[PDB]
Amino acid sequence: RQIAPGQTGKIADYNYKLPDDFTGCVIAWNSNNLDSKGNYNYLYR
Amino acid sequence: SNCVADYSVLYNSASFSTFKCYGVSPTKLNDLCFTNVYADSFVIRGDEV
Repeated sequence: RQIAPGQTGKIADYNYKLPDDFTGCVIAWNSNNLDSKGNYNYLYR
Repeated sequence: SNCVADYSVLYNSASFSTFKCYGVSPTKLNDLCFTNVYADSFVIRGDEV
């Protein structure tokens, strides 16, 4: 829900960020089938 | 009233599901000063928040 132009949150300002006037698409899917183990090798800043 | 308010401690806390602000931006709160806050306190079902 944070991956939007101008959003702010615990991901969407401390690391990754979309322009305040973006042109584009965001595409996401659930991946608990394959990326879960727990899997500590996924990290943020 | 009559006190200094570091919001960084609250905003960087992982304790919160939401921090939505409706006439000021939470990033800029430390750069503001105002007359009074008034904190309103209660509990509800999560589906009603």
